[PDB]
Amino acid sequence: RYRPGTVALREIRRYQKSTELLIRKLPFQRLVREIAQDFKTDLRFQSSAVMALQEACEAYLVGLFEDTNLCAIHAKRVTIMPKDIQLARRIRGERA
Amino acid sequence: RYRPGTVALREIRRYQKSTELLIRKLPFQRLVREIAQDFKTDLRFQSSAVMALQEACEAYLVGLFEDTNLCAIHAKRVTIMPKDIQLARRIRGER
Amino acid sequence: RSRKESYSVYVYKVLKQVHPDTGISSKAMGIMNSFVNDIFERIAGEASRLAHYNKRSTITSREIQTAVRLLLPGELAKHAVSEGTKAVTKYTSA
Amino acid sequence: RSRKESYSVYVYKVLKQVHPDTGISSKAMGIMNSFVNDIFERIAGEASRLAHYNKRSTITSREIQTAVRLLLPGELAKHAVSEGTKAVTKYTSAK
Amino acid sequence: KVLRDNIQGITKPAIRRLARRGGVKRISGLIYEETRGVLKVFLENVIRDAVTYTEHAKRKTVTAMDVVYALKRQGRTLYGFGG
Amino acid sequence: KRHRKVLRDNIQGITKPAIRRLARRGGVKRISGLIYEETRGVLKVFLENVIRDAVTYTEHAKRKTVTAMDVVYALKRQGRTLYGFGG
Amino acid sequence: RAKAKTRSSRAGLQFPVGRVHRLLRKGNYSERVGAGAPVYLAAVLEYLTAEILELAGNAARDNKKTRIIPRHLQLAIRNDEELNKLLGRVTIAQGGVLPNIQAVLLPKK
Amino acid sequence: ARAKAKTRSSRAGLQFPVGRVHRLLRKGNYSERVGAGAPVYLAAVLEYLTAEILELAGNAARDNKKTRIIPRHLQLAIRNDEELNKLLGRVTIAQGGVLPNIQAVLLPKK
Amino acid sequence: LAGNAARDNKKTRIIPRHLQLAIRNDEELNKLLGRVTIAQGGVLPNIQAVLLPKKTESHHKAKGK
DNA sequence: AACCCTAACCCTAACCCTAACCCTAACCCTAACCCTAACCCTAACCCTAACCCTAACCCTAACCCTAACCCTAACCCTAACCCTAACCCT
DNA sequence: GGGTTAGGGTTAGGGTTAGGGTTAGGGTTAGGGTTAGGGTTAGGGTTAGGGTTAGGGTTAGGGTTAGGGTTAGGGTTAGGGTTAGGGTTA
Repeated sequence: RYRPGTVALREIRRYQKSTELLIRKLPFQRLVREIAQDFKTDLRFQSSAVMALQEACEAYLVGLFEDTNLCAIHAKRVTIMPKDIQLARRIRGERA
Repeated sequence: RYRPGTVALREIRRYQKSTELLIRKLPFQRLVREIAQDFKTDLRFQSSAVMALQEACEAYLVGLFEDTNLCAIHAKRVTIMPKDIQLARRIRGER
Repeated sequence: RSRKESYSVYVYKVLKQVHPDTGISSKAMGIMNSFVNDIFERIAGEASRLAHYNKRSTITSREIQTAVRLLLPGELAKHAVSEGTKAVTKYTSA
Repeated sequence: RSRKESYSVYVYKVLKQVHPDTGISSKAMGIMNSFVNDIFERIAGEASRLAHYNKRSTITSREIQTAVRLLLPGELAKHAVSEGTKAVTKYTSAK
Repeated sequence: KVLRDNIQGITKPAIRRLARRGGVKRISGLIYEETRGVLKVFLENVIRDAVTYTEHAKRKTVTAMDVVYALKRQGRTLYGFGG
Repeated sequence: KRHRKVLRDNIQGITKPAIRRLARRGGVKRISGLIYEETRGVLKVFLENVIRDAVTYTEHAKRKTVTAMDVVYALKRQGRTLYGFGG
Repeated sequence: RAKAKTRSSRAGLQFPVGRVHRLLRKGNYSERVGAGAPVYLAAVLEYLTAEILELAGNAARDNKKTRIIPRHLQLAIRNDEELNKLLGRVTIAQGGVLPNIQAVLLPKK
Repeated sequence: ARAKAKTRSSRAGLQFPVGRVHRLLRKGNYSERVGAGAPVYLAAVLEYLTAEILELAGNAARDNKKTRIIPRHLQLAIRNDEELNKLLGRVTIAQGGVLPNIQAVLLPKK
Repeated sequence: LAGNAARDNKKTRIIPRHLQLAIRNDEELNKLLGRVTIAQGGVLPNIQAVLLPKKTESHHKAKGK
């Protein structure tokens, strides 16, 4: 192998020029079912509901990653740090 | 002379332990009147209205300065930069 | 007039019940008055939408009880729900 | 079978009027249907509060015209206001 | 799938291409846990809101309309599914 | 006649003893070179997209004085409610 | 009970003035609504509906998809400075926003 | 003809009013039909919230040797509780100031 | 670790009080020297909660005498 | 709002440290190329248990009920925290 | 420099009835959710591939912490000489 600088941009453009799902459906459904079981048992789920949940989670993750990258690239660092996510959540007002 | 590092904290504590106004009233009233004149002429202002406007502006400025300082202190810098305000406004979604 | 006033007597009675020899100030009364009217249009406003979403138009005790868990957080929501249930029980008893 | 209200015929007519040989897709119809109902409860919801704040209960043409400048930005607000004024003028001219 | 076997549903190479859509080039190590915890907290909040809504409607099936209404109440007017 | 000071406050007054005093309340210790200039500009929009709402509200009731009852409804639309001076 | 001059076209808008006002009362707002309120309801609200429809097909020309699809609908809003700044509580499903890899994101510049 | 017509404490057991809540909720264009035992729940919730807020304000004011609740004490008590901070997070109380919080990096350490 | 605590009290000398305050401050230094008692050191300045029993201080009397 | 006084607090300007910014040194943290070896769902193939309509009758829905009580800042006032002389260490 | 004894000064605290909107049950009776024959939608098993996902190794392979140019941002200045506060009316 060898470190690059062009395959990353190519993959970014390919994934931005396409509108395909990245996360699976059955694991997410099992996860939300386990979460719902913690509050009340005997609960079911549909298809459009879990689809909207996956879409909202994907949008939130994309926004959070974009904010983290924009916060990290402004400190003369091409990579992000685990504290940058908490910083962005504290600025946006998600945890405090 | 005092060594730099104690007068700043003393002034910060003194201004935080007090609830007095810092911005004047007549200049702010003239400013908001000039701003209102740009949309429609023959407009007046009251006292409680400009007081609430000054309070909201002070709260917004305090929050913006606190966010700017919290963004600047996390990059190994004790001072803030003019781009940090735009960064905080872009993160908060003010445009 | 058409009865458009202020919450002062009830606020003072509540303050005297929870803290003797105490009282309210000048701007504190207006702050509490603006705080009461703010949550008054938030809890009652969600009940109308919740009743309209189910093709209904009756806002009873359950419509306000369920709206507590949506606006209030966790421990405060359960405490308010318990207080409301005790109040409706004392009302239905006599 | 109780049918569901949906904006499809008017949307297709508007699309054909602004762009010939065009049409809507599958999810695009539901997206536009959810977009219409979203702004329907936002513009009409502010008019009720604006009428209640002035001790009134009549939502006429001015209550909707003024709500345009509050929700819509600048150029779109003036264009929507002009369109609404021309529509109400054509309505009052002939019934 | 009820223990810790589903909470660790986010891998490491799959989340690399997920952040690449926004504009992230390089991540880190503790991100795989911090993002998982944040996603878990947000999902707990949304699931609690949907449960409260379906309890108001006296229903046991979390539909897409209730999820859309809860997301709009939180501050995210999602389009597409529902009405 | 009329006074020659028809500038009507060209966004001034709030200078060193004001911006520094406002930043000292939050937690700012030192101030760099620029910092200002744009500090008086970020507050211009806060009065441009708020006072216009009060003017538009007063124009609906055929009035001409922006009282304290209308300044709270304009700030509530943005998401910054104030208690006390409003009522 | 005479002629077929429906209230849906009694004003002059593609949205049904007679039916969009049948929903205007379905919101529990104020009571007595003027005659110009339904006309102002189907004129300024149909504008935002029409401005997004005609621009998604234009974004499909760059994607060689011609017809408006859900993916182009989100990009249709961010096509001008009047529609992007208009909507705040609007998030279309798919999307695929403009890859804003400007000259700054490019090597230096 | 009637009898003693005794009551509880006031009319249900709460000090908050009940005849004005039902009036403001019916005339507020919220719903065309309002329940009978519905404003009691909202009245009790508002009374409990006001009691908790006033107790917190009194506890915050008693530390400064002042038995009078001022807006500064209210701002100090609201911005201290975790349950009350998430509810009134977007509320800016006038004449209240902020909280004495200084970063550790700004302090002259080692 | 002792010199930094000595400089806080405006003292450029390492007195036993400074060493006692420095050892009883760090976690690892206290875990390593938990049984060692420094002579002429002293206890770390720390008070204790739950000391006032009246807290609320309600009006047991009346406003009218 | 724009209309003479007030008259003592409030806003520019100067020298000397700390602090911001660039250049190296070298460990140590981070992406893919064809080998890795079971492995992994989702696409197809069924086969499960009370939720949706369903709605004819059944026992509550606030409606106008019109007689009580509450009630609220002024009452003319009093209950806390005052503000200058007096005053705990800096 | 801040807490405190003297002293009023707005500013809190308790009925007093004055009485006028405001909510409350049987005389109704109601049409929607259950509870009711068909018609629906989610959940538990079944099977075989092929594209997706755990793992070393390797690469000398590319971001990254102590010294040390300066230039740039603080505390006093101490008058003083312009503006910001508060009481007057018409």
